[PDB]
Amino acid sequence: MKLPTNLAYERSIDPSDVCFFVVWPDDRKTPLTYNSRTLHQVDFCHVPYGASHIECSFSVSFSSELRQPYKCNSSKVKQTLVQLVELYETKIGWTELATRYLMNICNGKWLWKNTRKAYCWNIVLTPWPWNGEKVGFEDIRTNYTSRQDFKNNKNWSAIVEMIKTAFSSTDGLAIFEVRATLHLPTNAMVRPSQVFTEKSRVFQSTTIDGERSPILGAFKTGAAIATIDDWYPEATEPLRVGRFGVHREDVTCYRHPSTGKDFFSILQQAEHYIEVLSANKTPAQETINDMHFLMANLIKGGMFQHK
Amino acid sequence: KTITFLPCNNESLAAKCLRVLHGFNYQYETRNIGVSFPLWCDATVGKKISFVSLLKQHYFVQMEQLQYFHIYVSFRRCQSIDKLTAAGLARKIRRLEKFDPSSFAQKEHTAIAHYHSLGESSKQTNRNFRLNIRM
Amino acid sequence: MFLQRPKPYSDESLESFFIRVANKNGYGDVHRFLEATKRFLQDIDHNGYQTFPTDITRINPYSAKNSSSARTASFLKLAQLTFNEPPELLGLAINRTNMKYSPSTSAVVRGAEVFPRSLLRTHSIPCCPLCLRENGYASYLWHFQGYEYCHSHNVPLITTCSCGKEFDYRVSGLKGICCKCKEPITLTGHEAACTVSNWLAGHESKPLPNLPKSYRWGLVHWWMGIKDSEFDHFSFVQFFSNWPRSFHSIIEDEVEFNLEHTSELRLKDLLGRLFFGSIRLPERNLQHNIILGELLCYLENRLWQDKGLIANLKMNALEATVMLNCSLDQIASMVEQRILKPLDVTDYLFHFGDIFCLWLAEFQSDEFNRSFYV
Amino acid sequence: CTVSNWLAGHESKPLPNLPKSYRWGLVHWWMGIKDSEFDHFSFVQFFSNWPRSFHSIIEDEVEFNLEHAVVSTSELRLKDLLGRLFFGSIRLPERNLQHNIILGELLCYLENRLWQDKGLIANLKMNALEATVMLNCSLDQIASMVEQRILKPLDVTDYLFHFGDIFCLWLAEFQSDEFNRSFYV
Ligand SMILES: [Zn+2]
Ligand SMILES: [Zn+2]
Repeated sequence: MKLPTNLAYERSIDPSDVCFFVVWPDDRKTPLTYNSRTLHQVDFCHVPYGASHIECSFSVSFSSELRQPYKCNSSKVKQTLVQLVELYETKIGWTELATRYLMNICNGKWLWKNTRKAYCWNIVLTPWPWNGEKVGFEDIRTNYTSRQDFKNNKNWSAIVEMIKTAFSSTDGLAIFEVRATLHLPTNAMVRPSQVFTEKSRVFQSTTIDGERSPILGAFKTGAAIATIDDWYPEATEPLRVGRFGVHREDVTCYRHPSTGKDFFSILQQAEHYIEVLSANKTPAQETINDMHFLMANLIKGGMFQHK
Repeated sequence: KTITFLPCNNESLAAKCLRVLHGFNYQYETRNIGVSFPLWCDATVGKKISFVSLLKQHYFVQMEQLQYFHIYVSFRRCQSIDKLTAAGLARKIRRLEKFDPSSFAQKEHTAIAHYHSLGESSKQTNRNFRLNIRM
Repeated sequence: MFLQRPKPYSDESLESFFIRVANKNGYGDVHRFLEATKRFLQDIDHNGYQTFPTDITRINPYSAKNSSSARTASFLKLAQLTFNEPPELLGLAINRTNMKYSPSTSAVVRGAEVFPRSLLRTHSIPCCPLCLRENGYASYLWHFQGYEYCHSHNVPLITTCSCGKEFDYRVSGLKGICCKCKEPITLTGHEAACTVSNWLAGHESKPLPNLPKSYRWGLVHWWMGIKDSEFDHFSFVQFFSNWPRSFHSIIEDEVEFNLEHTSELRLKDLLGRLFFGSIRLPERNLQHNIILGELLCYLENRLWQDKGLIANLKMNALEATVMLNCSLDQIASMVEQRILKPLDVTDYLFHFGDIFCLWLAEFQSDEFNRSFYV
Repeated sequence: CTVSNWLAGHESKPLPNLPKSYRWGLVHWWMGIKDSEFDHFSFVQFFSNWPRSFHSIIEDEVEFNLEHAVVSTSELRLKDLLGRLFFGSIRLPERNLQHNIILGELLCYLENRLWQDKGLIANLKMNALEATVMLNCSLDQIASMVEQRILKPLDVTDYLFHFGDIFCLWLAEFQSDEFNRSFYV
């Protein structure tokens, strides 16, 4: 199935910047600051002395805009890519992909390295089409390690079933409000994300109340909600969801196109997966892991053209 | 004399020679010597360390046996730089606590005009520090 | 974290070692200990903590894609820090190795015993529930084909219980309590596999020779290529039972099929299956690679017999490096100085009466040498 | 007479039980220790303290070249701290550590202290050259493991690797039935 010269989706998951606050005793908040050195300037960000802990704050929407293509000139390519989402949700369901995205929120995977050397950290979720009594995860390092520990929370059903209904409905919304509480040691190393300079360390910052403050990248944050990809051959580490899925530590592509399991080689078998899903025999684990990865690239968005 | 380093980490190699000079001023407890870095480039120290006012002492004999040795300005220690690094800004609060720490803050724009560092340690304890040396 | 070594054994599998720790020291199952272990490596800033498995199936260092170097690096820390007296864990792992077999079979290694990669079990590990109650730990022989019977009780190994369900110690603990029935498993006499698995264990059992653990396991790959089928324990005993005249009995019949099917005859055309499938299985120790030395002793007394038939069998430069245990650069070096006599590497200008005299002159060693089969 | 009994292939205490080849291997090694011709009475007294006279040597050799390091402690190389001991015991005549007891003991006093002292020994720089000497491989197998990155990183003579990276690669990817960790333990 040849790819058009105009194809594009939008992302269904939309994060925001991360704001760093400092909670003194007497329970008041002040945005965290950092330094700047010249003699090539390197910025250093560490907790002040009298602080008690640290808040973080952002917001994610499961917009569910992966239901139909954003722009697609060929109507045969459009009618196929609509039928996979209606067949994935009927034969497999959004329960496996809703749980893996939501664990990355509900533990601190979006807190990249600031988790390291902490005493305890907690997450509190404020879901929007919701009744009340905000969902709170307490003491994640000891209480929550395995997935089961999340499912023993009193409302883990009721929040996966938002993200499913947000992906199932043609206008589904599901806004979340995440807030963390890191109990560091005294004068702790905190690592924010940092700008790109043509070539020593300049942080990405914003302005919160007339003062500079380090902000985790909006793009930096969605790259940790999307660490789901562990469907590659001989998989050990889960990867960030992408086409021909890279690993930036050891600068190599797993799912290289010579493996046959990058995204574009699975899109060309999109008609092939419609006959497998429309039988009655439940398909193999090898051929639904190809479908979990195929849906995670429509949730990611992008442009899928050729020629 | 004027010592020539002929291989080279001169910065870290010149710094061991002062550790002998650190220890030799406790066996005899003098301070009658001077320190002079002639080739103080704006990048390195240079392969010339010189003592002005050694050559027969225990460290420099085995250094000289191998094929590599030959054996105004103000070179002063500047430990005001040591408090600019932000592990010392919180030591300095616990000093001055003896009150609101939250009304103290950072500097957020500092510009350090050509310091220079040579890393060393203690020998009573197991504790490291820096010999900050400028003109 | 701070733990206790159990009773250490010289035949415990690695998967049994992370159950005898995880039961004793207050964890719920094997999954809980692995999850706790991965976090520990994060705190002491090990590089490959992110590759450490939470599955006990992929705990062995061949299951890693790129992180096999960081899996034993993860294993080289736990034996020094998290215990009182250091346990033996690197002596239980199944590491990869580069020891290629004949013709191209790769190998894995567990300490000082090298196994064929093609003889690894991967579907469901058979076990003996009598060792799972009296010894209570898993013998490392259970991870391999060729080992069908338990050599310590003369009883077969179980793979499917009475309710139609299987059994494995990596998912059903070390007690022996299955899934569907949660009962004691109902058991399932021969001799032909019983004496092989006593020889496959590492004891002295006749008529199978006194080979080391690396070389007792190099023959079971070699015999399955002879019969070209599944492994018959009856004929593998009776093949060695009349050494050397049972081993020669194929040899004198190998030539008679290939003499009829005389100077353009080649060593690959006349003695190609016996020689090329027996060089490294696993290595070239002629004290303990008995297949080559007996065939060489057959062919030393056949060098210039039949008007020098075997002396007139042709070899290349590629397949001469397989014999002489060298590279192609030393072959082209002996053409310039002309020690070996006749560039095209696949040229047929070299004969077997010319190569074997060079190996007795310029290419011996301490193990690939004539000094054993004299 | 202790030596001539031992170099005959026969037993004399405390000198070990070895094959005929591996008793000649000690002789060319011990001449490089004195940096002279062979000394026979100091051969006898050296192995009355085996291995703790060889443990007496490696303590002298790492503690000297750290003092006489010309580069910083992160820019140190394996050939610059232990280029004499490690490169003088590899093949005597082979890598069989069951009989080459020199390297087989040397590995024990290298593996144990790896991550002591901030991982000093485990972070020594190495080439693609001397990576092939330790693994008993060729340069092509190094060049194959930089493409697919089993081995974390081409210039062969530029120091790209670390010693604890090459040491742990041998224990999981490059052992043999003779050159492995499970004879000297
Ligand atoms: Zn049993
Ligand atoms: Zn059962």
